[PDB]
Amino acid sequence: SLALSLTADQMVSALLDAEPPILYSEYDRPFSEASMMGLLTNLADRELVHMINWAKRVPGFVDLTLHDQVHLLECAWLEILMIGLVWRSMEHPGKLLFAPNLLLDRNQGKCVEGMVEIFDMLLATSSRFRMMNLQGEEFVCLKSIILLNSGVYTFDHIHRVLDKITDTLIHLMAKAGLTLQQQHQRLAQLLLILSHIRHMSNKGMEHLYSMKCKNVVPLSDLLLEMLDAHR
Amino acid sequence: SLALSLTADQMVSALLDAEPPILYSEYDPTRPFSEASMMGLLTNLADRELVHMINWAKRVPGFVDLTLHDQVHLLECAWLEILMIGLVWRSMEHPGKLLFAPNLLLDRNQCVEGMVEIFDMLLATSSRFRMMNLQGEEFVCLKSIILLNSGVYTFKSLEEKDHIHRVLDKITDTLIHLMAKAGLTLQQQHQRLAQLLLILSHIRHMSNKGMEHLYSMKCKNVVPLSDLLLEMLDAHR
Amino acid sequence: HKILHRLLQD
Amino acid sequence: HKILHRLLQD
Ligand SMILES: C[C@]12CC[C@@H]3c4ccc(O)cc4CC[C@H]3[C@@H]1C/C(=C\c1ccccc1)C2=O
Ligand SMILES: C[C@]12CC[C@@H]3c4ccc(O)cc4CC[C@H]3[C@@H]1C/C(=C\c1ccccc1)C2=O
Repeated sequence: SLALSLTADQMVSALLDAEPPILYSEYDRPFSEASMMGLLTNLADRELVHMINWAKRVPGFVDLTLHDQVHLLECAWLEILMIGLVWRSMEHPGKLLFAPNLLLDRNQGKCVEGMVEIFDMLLATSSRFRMMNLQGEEFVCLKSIILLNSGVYTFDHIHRVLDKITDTLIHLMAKAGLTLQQQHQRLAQLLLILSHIRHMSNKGMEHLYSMKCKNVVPLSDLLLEMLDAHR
Repeated sequence: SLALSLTADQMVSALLDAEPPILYSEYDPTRPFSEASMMGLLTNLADRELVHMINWAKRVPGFVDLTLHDQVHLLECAWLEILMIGLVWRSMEHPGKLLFAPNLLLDRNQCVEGMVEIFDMLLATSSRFRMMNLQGEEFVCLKSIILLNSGVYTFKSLEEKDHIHRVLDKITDTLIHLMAKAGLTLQQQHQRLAQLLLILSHIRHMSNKGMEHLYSMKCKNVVPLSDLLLEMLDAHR
Repeated sequence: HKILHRLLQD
Repeated sequence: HKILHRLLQD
């Protein structure tokens, strides 16, 4: 497997290059709350397509069986969207940057029943990243980790790759000048945030199901099949 | 504000001394098994463990320094996570089996409904710990991390949040301290540290599913749920 | 008020 | 079968 033979710099560069683009929402005001769920789900559906091409570019992911790739993406796709959302919301405190033309605040969450809670949690994660001064290089490592880790205990190469990324994360902190103590502390802080992103994703799937069962908000077959995988 | 003044070894011994006991179930190999009765055994056990967990939480360094309201929130978020990691820890030397209690050891031919996926996930976690050769000293660290971490991002004067993070950092130090003491290289320590914390994501995931099933069990109104369990469950909804 | 509250308070 | 299968192969 080519992944394990990469240096830390080579790992980073390969991950930055694989970064999916920032998509835009549909244009045109106050949000209905089926208008808003439409926009979001439509955005999530188009992002999923780019996520699948990003995933194939994550070192070591191509070395997996198609079925193992399917499983990891099905398990982690909402987490991966969320950490993306949280990431590009960093420089917008109090705001969630779903798209450059779709910046939402907690207030607009109330439109959808039980959307305020995730808004708060997502906002919490964002400010946390902000106050941690999360670098883009650390972010792409964290997002890769989610992809490989989240579905792994629902199935050995993967763990070797996970170590590789850990090596890269530590390598990135040492270069930033952090002391030894500060390095493992920051590593720990980052990885603990992944438990919360997992938590947010699980609450997320719950609402998607009940939104599907209502059939008021249009969901793409792709989104539906991703949703089905969690049941 | 003691917790921040403890050396790594004093941290460990303190945590080791606070360890709750292994309780017994009321399992009778006389009595014929059923989905309802077996589930009642598990929820009964869980309820009794909860009482010990609450008093174990008070002995976790830094925890008592928190407001009562914050203590309540942290336990409500983390209790099932803590039960689950306790389960998979004492199940380590029983490959393919989950030691809920010394007299209740399940291979997950149990059967009962909707619980298959987890015995598998709990077994995977348990076996994972076994391959890593997790130590008791590392275990009590992980458990304390879950207590303080699982509820931190749903909890404004904010320095209770900072104090908790300061305690978490201190526990991170204690984990590395142990791994270095075990002869691991620097690279090895970071890797092991990461591997351990990533498993906490799966435990979070298992717990989330846990609360889901517990809700359905409540609404199906067959398996008896204690008042404390129902209150914790209401906390999550 | 909560059981968890009282036990913790004890 | 699965949309995800097609997208991963393309
Ligand atoms: C899944 C989601 C809609 C799509 C959202 C999304 C879209 C694009 C993107 O880049 C990121 C995200 C993150 C959040 C996703 C929404 C979560 C959600 C419902 C929900 C409700 C309560 C609690 C958590 C999630 C939803 O309904
Ligand atoms: C909550 C649980 C019953 C109690 C179990 C338990 C009891 C004692 C203990 O020390 C640990 C545990 C951990 C697992 C607990 C069971 C989880 C569960 C249902 C369930 C179903 C699917 C997925 C996750 C959880 C259950 O119904």
